[PDB]
Amino acid sequence: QGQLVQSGAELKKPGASVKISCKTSGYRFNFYHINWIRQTAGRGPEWMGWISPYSGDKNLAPAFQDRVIMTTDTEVPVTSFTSTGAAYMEIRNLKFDDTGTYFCAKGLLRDGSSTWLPYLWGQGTLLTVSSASTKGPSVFPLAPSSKSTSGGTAALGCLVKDYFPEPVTVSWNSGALTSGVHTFPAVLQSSGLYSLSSVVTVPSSSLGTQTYICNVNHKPSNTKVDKRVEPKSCDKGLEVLF
Amino acid sequence: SGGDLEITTHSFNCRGEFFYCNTSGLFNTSGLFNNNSNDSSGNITLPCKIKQIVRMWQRVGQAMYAPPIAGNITCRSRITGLLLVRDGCKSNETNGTETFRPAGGDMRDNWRSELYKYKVVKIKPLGVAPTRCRRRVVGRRR
Amino acid sequence: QVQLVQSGGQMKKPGESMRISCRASGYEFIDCTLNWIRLAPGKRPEWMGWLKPRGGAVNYCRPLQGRVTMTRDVYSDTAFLELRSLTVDDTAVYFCTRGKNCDYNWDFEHWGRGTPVIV
Amino acid sequence: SVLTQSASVSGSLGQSVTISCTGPNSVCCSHKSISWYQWPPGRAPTLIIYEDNERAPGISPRFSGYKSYWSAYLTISDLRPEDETTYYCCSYTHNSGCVFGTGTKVSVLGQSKANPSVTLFPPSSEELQANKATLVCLISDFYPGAVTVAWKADSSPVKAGVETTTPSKQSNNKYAASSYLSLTPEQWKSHRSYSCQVTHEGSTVEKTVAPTE
Amino acid sequence: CAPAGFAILKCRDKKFNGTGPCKNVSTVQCTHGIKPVISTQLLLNGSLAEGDIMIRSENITDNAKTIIVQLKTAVNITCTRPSNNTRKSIRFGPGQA
Amino acid sequence: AGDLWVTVYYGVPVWEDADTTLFCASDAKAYSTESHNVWATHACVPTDPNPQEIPLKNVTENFNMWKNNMVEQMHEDIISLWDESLKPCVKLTPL
Amino acid sequence: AVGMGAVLLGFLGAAGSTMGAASITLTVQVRQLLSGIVQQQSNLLRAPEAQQHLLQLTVWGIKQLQARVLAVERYLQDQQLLGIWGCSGRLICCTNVPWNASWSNKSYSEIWDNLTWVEWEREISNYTQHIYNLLQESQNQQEKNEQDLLALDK
Amino acid sequence: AVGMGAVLLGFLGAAGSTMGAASITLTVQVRQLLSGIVQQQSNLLRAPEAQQHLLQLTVWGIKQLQARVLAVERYLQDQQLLGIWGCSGRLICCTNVPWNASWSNKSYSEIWDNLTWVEWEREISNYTQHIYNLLQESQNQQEKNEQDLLALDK
Amino acid sequence: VLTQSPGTLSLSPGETAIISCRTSQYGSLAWYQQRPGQAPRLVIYSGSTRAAGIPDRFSGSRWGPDYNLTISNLESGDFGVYYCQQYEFFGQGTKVQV
Ligand SMILES: *[C@@H]1O[C@H](CO)[C@@H](O[C@@H]2O[C@H](CO)[C@@H](O[C@@H]3O[C@H](CO[C@H]4O[C@H](CO[C@H]5O[C@H](CO)[C@@H](O)[C@H](O)[C@@H]5O[C@H]5O[C@H](CO)[C@@H](O)[C@H](O)[C@@H]5O)[C@@H](O)[C@H](O[C@H]5O[C@H](CO)[C@@H](O)[C@H](O)[C@@H]5O[C@H]5O[C@H](CO)[C@@H](O)[C@H](O)[C@@H]5O)[C@@H]4O)[C@@H](O)[C@H](O[C@H]4O[C@H](CO)[C@@H](O)[C@H](O)[C@@H]4O[C@H]4O[C@H](CO)[C@@H](O)[C@H](O)[C@@H]4O[C@H]4O[C@H](CO)[C@@H](O)[C@H](O)[C@@H]4O)[C@@H]3O)[C@H](O)[C@H]2NC(C)=O)[C@H](O)[C@H]1NC(C)=O
Ligand SMILES: *[C@@H]1O[C@H](CO)[C@@H](O[C@@H]2O[C@H](CO)[C@@H](O[C@@H]3O[C@H](CO[C@H]4O[C@H](CO[C@H]5O[C@H](CO)[C@@H](O)[C@H](O)[C@@H]5O[C@H]5O[C@H](CO)[C@@H](O)[C@H](O)[C@@H]5O)[C@@H](O)[C@H](O[C@H]5O[C@H](CO)[C@@H](O)[C@H](O)[C@@H]5O[C@H]5O[C@H](CO)[C@@H](O)[C@H](O)[C@@H]5O)[C@@H]4O)[C@@H](O)[C@H](O[C@H]4O[C@H](CO)[C@@H](O)[C@H](O)[C@@H]4O[C@H]4O[C@H](CO)[C@@H](O)[C@H](O)[C@@H]4O)[C@@H]3O)[C@H](O)[C@H]2NC(C)=O)[C@H](O)[C@H]1NC(C)=O
Ligand SMILES: *[C@@H]1O[C@H](CO)[C@@H](O[C@@H]2O[C@H](CO)[C@@H](O[C@@H]3O[C@H](CO[C@H]4O[C@H](CO)[C@@H](O)[C@H](O[C@H]5O[C@H](CO)[C@@H](O)[C@H](O)[C@@H]5O[C@H]5O[C@H](CO)[C@@H](O)[C@H](O)[C@@H]5O)[C@@H]4O)[C@@H](O)[C@H](O[C@H]4O[C@H](CO)[C@@H](O)[C@H](O)[C@@H]4O[C@H]4O[C@H](CO)[C@@H](O)[C@H](O)[C@@H]4O[C@H]4O[C@H](CO)[C@@H](O)[C@H](O)[C@@H]4O)[C@@H]3O)[C@H](O)[C@H]2NC(C)=O)[C@H](O)[C@H]1NC(C)=O
Ligand SMILES: *[C@@H]1O[C@H](CO)[C@@H](O[C@@H]2O[C@H](CO)[C@@H](O[C@@H]3O[C@H](CO[C@H]4O[C@H](CO[C@H]5O[C@H](CO)[C@@H](O)[C@H](O)[C@@H]5O[C@H]5O[C@H](CO)[C@@H](O)[C@H](O)[C@@H]5O)[C@@H](O)[C@H](O[C@H]5O[C@H](CO)[C@@H](O)[C@H](O)[C@@H]5O)[C@@H]4O)[C@@H](O)[C@H](O[C@H]4O[C@H](CO)[C@@H](O)[C@H](O)[C@@H]4O[C@H]4O[C@H](CO)[C@@H](O)[C@H](O)[C@@H]4O)[C@@H]3O)[C@H](O)[C@H]2NC(C)=O)[C@H](O)[C@H]1NC(C)=O
Ligand SMILES: *[C@@H]1O[C@H](CO)[C@@H](O[C@@H]2O[C@H](CO)[C@@H](O[C@@H]3O[C@H](CO[C@H]4O[C@H](CO[C@H]5O[C@H](CO)[C@@H](O)[C@H](O)[C@@H]5O)[C@@H](O)[C@H](O[C@H]5O[C@H](CO)[C@@H](O)[C@H](O)[C@@H]5O)[C@@H]4O)[C@@H](O)[C@H](O[C@H]4O[C@H](CO)[C@@H](O)[C@H](O)[C@@H]4O[C@H]4O[C@H](CO)[C@@H](O)[C@H](O)[C@@H]4O)[C@@H]3O)[C@H](O)[C@H]2NC(C)=O)[C@H](O)[C@H]1NC(C)=O
Ligand SMILES: *[C@@H]1O[C@H](CO)[C@@H](O[C@@H]2O[C@H](CO)[C@@H](O[C@@H]3O[C@H](CO)[C@@H](O)[C@H](O)[C@@H]3O)[C@H](O)[C@H]2NC(C)=O)[C@H](O)[C@H]1NC(C)=O
Ligand SMILES: *[C@@H]1O[C@H](CO)[C@@H](O[C@@H]2O[C@H](CO)[C@@H](O)[C@H](O)[C@H]2NC(C)=O)[C@H](O)[C@H]1NC(C)=O
Ligand SMILES: *[C@@H]1O[C@H](CO)[C@@H](O)[C@H](O)[C@H]1NC(C)=O
Repeated sequence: QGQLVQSGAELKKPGASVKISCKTSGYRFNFYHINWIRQTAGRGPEWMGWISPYSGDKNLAPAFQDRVIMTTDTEVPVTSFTSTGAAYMEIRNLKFDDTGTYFCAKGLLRDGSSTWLPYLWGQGTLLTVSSASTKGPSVFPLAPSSKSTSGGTAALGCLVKDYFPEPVTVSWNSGALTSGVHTFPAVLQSSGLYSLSSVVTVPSSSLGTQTYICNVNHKPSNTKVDKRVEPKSCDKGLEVLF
Repeated sequence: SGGDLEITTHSFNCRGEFFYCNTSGLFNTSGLFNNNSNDSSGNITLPCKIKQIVRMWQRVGQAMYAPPIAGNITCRSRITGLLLVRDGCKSNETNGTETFRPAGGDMRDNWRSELYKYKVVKIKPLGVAPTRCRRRVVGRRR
Repeated sequence: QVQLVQSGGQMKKPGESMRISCRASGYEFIDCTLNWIRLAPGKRPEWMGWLKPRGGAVNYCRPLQGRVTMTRDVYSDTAFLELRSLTVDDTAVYFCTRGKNCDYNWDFEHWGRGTPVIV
Repeated sequence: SVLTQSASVSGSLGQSVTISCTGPNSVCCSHKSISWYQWPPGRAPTLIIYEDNERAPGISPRFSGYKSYWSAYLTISDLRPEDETTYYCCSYTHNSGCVFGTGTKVSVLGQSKANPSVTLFPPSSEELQANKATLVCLISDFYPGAVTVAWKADSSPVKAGVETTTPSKQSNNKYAASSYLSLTPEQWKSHRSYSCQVTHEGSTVEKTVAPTE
Repeated sequence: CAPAGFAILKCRDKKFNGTGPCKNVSTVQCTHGIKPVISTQLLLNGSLAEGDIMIRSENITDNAKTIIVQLKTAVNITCTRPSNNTRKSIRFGPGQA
Repeated sequence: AGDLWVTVYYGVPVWEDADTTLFCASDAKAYSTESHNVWATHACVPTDPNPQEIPLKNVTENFNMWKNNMVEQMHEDIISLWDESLKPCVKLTPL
Repeated sequence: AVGMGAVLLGFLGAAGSTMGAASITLTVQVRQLLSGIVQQQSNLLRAPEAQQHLLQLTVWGIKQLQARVLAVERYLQDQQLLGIWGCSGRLICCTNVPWNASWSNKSYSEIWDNLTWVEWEREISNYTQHIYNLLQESQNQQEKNEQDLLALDK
Repeated sequence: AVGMGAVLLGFLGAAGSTMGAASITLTVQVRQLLSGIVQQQSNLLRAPEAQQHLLQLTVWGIKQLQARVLAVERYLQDQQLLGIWGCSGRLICCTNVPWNASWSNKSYSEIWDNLTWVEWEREISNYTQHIYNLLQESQNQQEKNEQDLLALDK
Repeated sequence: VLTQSPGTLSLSPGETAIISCRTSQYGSLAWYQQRPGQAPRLVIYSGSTRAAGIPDRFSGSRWGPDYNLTISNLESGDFGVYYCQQYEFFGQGTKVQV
């Protein structure tokens, strides 16, 4: 039932400060430690610290003891055994190689040799410390394409191009359609920009009737895009059924 | 807006005599604060009516006659709260407003006013839970 | 079951007054709150004010503030309402109404039989 | 990490496979408690084991643990398609942060095969209105993920402007990738046949789309 | 006071609403000293609010339910019957007066 | 031939909401026995000089002042004490 | 974690604490069942004969008696129960009844190091009286076995 | 012969049954001593505070209190007795007191496989309180022997 | 405060009728039918809760600002004008007739 939700992505100048959030829900906040772990560029995982919402007792790894600042809010009781809460982490003087996925994680037990142990991890919060500016997603629509035309199936989607930094969160039909959706990854080009593609596999029958719209967003560059996918294809690949 | 005297007035007793003070003065309004160079501000006196034959709790309980205390009397209480009730109907949406009036019908609100921070529970001392302890000649190998 | 028997509907003229009673039974007259909801041609059922028969505590609807006067004889268990400065528009059938329970006034399961006043 | 676990281990579906964890007397092992996480890259990890012997809630008895005086271990049996992720160990005490292992990626041998479902798209009018037109090809639902790319405009090996992505695992337990081709609408009109061909265990399927052929 | 095996729970939240969770609770066997004051409109000689003045109601929207205000700082009210009224005993037997 | 068994604990720290009879305890500072009080009667047990209030650490408890038998208890006590107090007193019906 | 002398004063003091930690405070909850919450700084004279008039029939008089008798009324039920489970005079009593995963499938630490009693009793809320019935059914199947033994035993 | 769950419901169910068979039903008779006969299909809320008026001084009000207190009054006597026999918390308690043929000279089976308890208690009707006195006299001669032992034991 | 949609709508005994009601602020929403000569009888009060003697035909539903009222198997004894109540605020009203 428990649930830890972290803040959105941020792009920071090297040498700058930043504060990451972690809003908890579904369980008693002060009953469990909140940890902080990051996935470094070439150093894999990396536990940074933990903190008690109850006692305020901290434990920071020697590496960050004078770099990051663990803090917490007071719990708001929801039920007899559930409460909302918020936890933070301010890693100042951001050096490079700090770019990675930052995690908060609640403890395991309440009494024992493994109380603080990271059990319920959050979403992650991708940090990108860099000089490079921010750039939005140039959203275009992808025309219909029948893969297995003998049966009649097909696929449509949206192409995200020329943007930085990651990530991009795509959705279909105002955040309702889930069946057949598939968001591919992306690569660092020569320039430095990123670019993904999101496909929702649906046939060429319900083209002129049902609506399909890609709901693309980019928190670092702060953009929210809605695009109508055109039901048309002047090519010999799909034009067989009609 | 109406009711028994005790409800349309401020009621209480000092040294035993039961009072019914006109709270009209306390509710004229005077909401906009200018202070008027700190003038026109001393006491605010309410006319009080006094009665001896008195019946509380309505029907339950008999009527009581309060014998007079000889000589003049005066008591000081501290006002620690109020009991209000809102006039409610459709009115001017913008920029209209709601008006409030005093109520004293049910004494239970006096009791709720003090007890709000309390609740009573029953303790349930019996408890049952799994354990690697069996009975008779065993408590896990010994 | 409870029931609220009512008065006969009198015939009146504008610029006058009216008084219509309502006797209750089957429940402790004091413990529960009674309302007065009249119904005119075509308009939404108009609530005029509730009456708590403990100490005659009342709460009148804004347009009726001045004309309406809800009282009660706690001894004869009768609910009274006076309405002065009459109009042909305030003409309606009148219904004394108490809720489902004493914990909530607004679920009017119990209505009295309509009293028809003519102006 | 200082606490070194194995690089990569191979297991056979249905049977078991072990992962070791070891370091100096400090990071391991006596007077040090050991935990284990499956950490699917790109997703939040999952605690499998915490007190070496002990398993997290809802965890299968498949996963079992053992710590000797010098090494920690992790048996995982009745192998499944979902166990092809990378796992981590950690050494900790009752009052001290985790010292994560170096990581161990796991391969589940003797599983079925799937063919890359290609879906090539043309550059939309919006792209052609820039003017900057790029081709969009995407393979999916294939394993093993060890695949390679070979674009062909008029049956020629293309160099500049061709960017490919590393194959990622899916909710279908299979691997998937994607590759693009950035050019201009002037080049797009036209250079014979723009083909998108990709290989996997010999099977090199092709799904082509061109403006003339 | 509650019987044995029972207990009263006291909400120590300084900005309590009346309903719902209490973060700061304490068990007691007996309620603190409560004077039974019978008054109307004005609540006399009672307990003030710790945080700030408080409004409480089962639901404010239901106009038929009393608003209960709790001041933070008390307001002295001094009432009086100023006349020197002499009293007489009037007997009617046997010694009933 | 098992692993886990039912084990019984007495003195377990659990409670449930409950309605019960509540008795009264008075501060006992009323020296004058002659001038006795209608509410703080002789039946009120003497107060504790030290009121022990135990902080329930880690406890969140739900309240609802609007459904609390204490006030109905308190209310019916009040009107019963008032009635009992004039029960012995003289009737004034000849007036 | 507090001292042995404080444990005595801390009624319901391990209420929000973990189930394993609550065991030091079993006696203090028990003592309350009859005597209410303990008094420290002051310990007045609680002897008999404090009703010197007809005050035993008044509001408080009756109320007190009701509260006094109810208090023991309830105490005995809890005892009699423990008794017919064969756990008389035990604050922690092992039984013959095996635990059922359907009741709960949490490990030791998943309970004792993770739950509060009221929290756990709420989980076992449904299966409780049925257990109470097994506890008692066990005790009987024991008493049966004893008479069985007394028969073969000449 | 019925099931373990029925045994719980069958108060005085082995009344006409043989003495040996009655032992499975000892707990169910005990539970009745305070709570009366058990209820199965329905189990209502038996909590406190059901007297909302001056009804505690009425016919039934007084009667109930009398019945409530008498019920525990008696329960304790039976317990205190078992206690000073050294049989506290035992539904079947062995003693040091040897049986007397004058009391009864029936074999095991002549009793346990042939008599009902009320039948047998009627035979032992005369010699009962005297036994109750030996049971208690034994317990004392035990306590004496312990103090004896504490003296030699330094 | 209460926009009782629709305006007015009468139909046959066979077709199942549906009446909705918009909401400004939270509050218990009830309904009443004004039959010939009779008083507005309570039919559905909390939302999904039926009154004394109300058959399964009547059924209330929906979450959020809107709230519905549904009855099948209509009769001449089910004629009259309905109303939508919230606190002291009523709705316009909708009717089924000949
Ligand atoms: C809220 O709250 C508030 C507060 O809390 C409140 O208020 C309050 O109230 C209360 C009550 O009411 C009060 O108290 C009261 O008071 C009163 C007065 O005082 C004063 O005086 C006294 C004396 O007396 C005398 O005088 C007077 C005048 O002055 C008069 O009035 C009277 O009556 C008397 O007379 C007498 O004498 C004369 C001569 O002179 C003759 O002529 C005649 O005949 C007679 O004989 C005195 O004593 C006092 O003193 C006090 O004070 C001072 C200061 O000021 C001090 O120096 C002193 O010492 C004293 O003090 C003490 O205490 C305190 C505490 O309290 C402390 O603090 C100190 O330190 C000390 O210790 C003055 O000066 C009086 O009177 C009263 O008494 C009464 O009551 C009580 C109860 O309450 C009791 O206890 C007593 O015993 C008495 O009793 C009586 O009465 C009652 C009724 O009232 C009854 O029931 C009884 O039984 C008896 O009876 C008898 O007698 C009567 C007469 O008295 C008659 O009528 C009958 O019939 C019989 O015979 C009290 O104390 C207060 O004050 C107040 N406060 C304020 C601030 O205000 C309120 O209420 C509330 N509210 C609500 C709503 O709740
Ligand atoms: C809105 O409504 C409000 C409520 O409705 C209104 O509130 C009212 O406001 C009034 C003022 O505005 C208040 O009036 C004040 O009263 C006090 C009362 O003190 C006297 O009584 C005490 C006990 O009663 C005795 O006296 C009375 C009267 O004589 C007798 O009837 C009694 O029987 C009893 O008799 C005994 O004493 C006499 C001798 O006095 C003997 O002969 C008898 O045998 C008895 O033994 C009493 O203790 C006082 O005695 C002290 O003062 C005497 C002088 O007055 C002195 O001789 C004594 O020795 C004694 O002093 C010593 O003892 C005290 C003990 O505490 C020591 O503190 C002190 O230091 C000495 O050691 C007194 O007899 C009255 O004192 C007040 O007077 C002050 O305020 C006025 C305001 O106008 C000033 O002008 C005065 O100067 C005075 O200021 C004093 O304090 C200054 C320092 O701050 C100091 O510098 C001054 O020199 C001076 O000492 C008030 O008059 C009223 O109480 C109040 N009511 C309520 C319910 O709140 C409000 O007004 C209204 N407003 C509006 C705008 O509408
Ligand atoms: C006495 O007086 C009191 C008042 O003093 C009365 O109290 C209230 O009574 C009402 C009932 O009478 C109680 O019930 C609430 O009903 C709400 C109605 O919601 C409907 O209408 C809204 C209109 O906006 C609509 O959004 C809802 O549907 C949405 O969700 C579904 C599922 O996702 C989706 O299918 C819909 O299309 C809607 O979602 C779309 O639209 C949204 C528009 O904002 C978008 O945000 C969304 O992304 C999507 O595009 C629904 O149809 C209901 O909303 C209330 O839920 C509250 O409270 C619950 C507890 O009661 C709690 O469990 C919920 O999570 C929610 O809490 C939200 O707010 C708090 C504020 O801090 C957050 O912490 C929560 O996490 C949550 O916010 C998050 O989630 C939101 C939705 O995802 C999101 O917008 C937001 O940004 C956060 O991310 C209730 O169920 C009500 O609880 C009572 N109290 C109060 C305070 O209102 C009382 O009745 C009266 N007594 C009597 C007898 O009458
Ligand atoms: C409703 O109406 C009511 C009636 O009108 C009204 O009641 C009255 O309210 C006032 C408050 O406004 C009551 O209190 C008065 O307050 C004055 C100010 O108090 C300040 O001083 C206190 C004492 O300071 C000691 O320590 C200092 C340290 O250096 C010394 O400098 C002082 O000299 C003093 O010395 C101490 O040590 C000496 C050693 O040698 C020793 O002799 C001496 O006696 C004393 O012990 C402070 O404690 C106080 O500060 C506290 O609070 C603040 C925060 O608020 C903290 O920061 C502090 O740390 C501290 O905790 C104040 O600064 C007092 O001057 C006034 O004096 C009366 O009482 C003293 C004894 O305390 C008497 O000696 C003196 O004679 C005064 O008369 C009293 O006695 C007579 C005779 O019995 C009696 O008739 C008279 O009525 C009065 O009781 C007094 O304390 C006042 O008492 C109330 N009166 C009544 C009748 O109730 C009420 O407010 C109204 N309410 C509303 C809402 O409207
Ligand atoms: C209400 O709810 C809350 C929240 O659920 C409950 O609080 C929970 O309480 C439990 C039990 O008390 C805690 O578990 C314990 O966690 C500690 C963690 O250690 C921290 O504190 C160390 C010092 O602790 C003392 O000081 C603090 C104040 O700071 C006091 O509050 C304590 O009570 C103690 O007096 C500290 O040394 C550690 O810091 C390390 O790092 C820093 C930074 O570098 C350095 O400064 C330090 O020097 C140190 O290096 C750390 O911050 C554990 O120590 C406990 O483990 C012992 O006990 C276990 C069994 O309970 C056992 O499994 C362990 O192995 C260990 O065993 C002990 O005994 C062994 C016997 O052989 C010894 O060999 C062994 O060395 C050890 O001495 C325990 O796990 C929860 O953390 C806590 N929850 C939260 C969120 O904080 C509360 O109980 C509830 N109830 C009430 C009534 O409040
Ligand atoms: C400490 O105790 C809490 C209970 O108060 C444990 O939380 C519970 O954990 C289970 C999973 O372990 C949650 O879901 C379960 O899911 C299965 C199906 O997957 C279902 O069959 C179960 O009935 C149960 O729903 C459960 O919701 C959750 N309870 C709460 C209130 O969050 C917690 O895991 C314990 N801590 C440890 C370390 O074990
Ligand atoms: C108690 O049993 C429930 C099932 O009755 C456990 O639920 C587990 O849920 C996960 C969900 O991914 C499954 O993978 C497991 O197979 C389930 N376990 C079992 C035994 O069925 C639950 O985790 C168990 N523990 C607790 C604390 O509830
Ligand atoms: C309020 O009423 C009081 C009555 O005492 C009066 O003195 C005051 O002037 C009034 N103020 C207003 C604004 O009516």
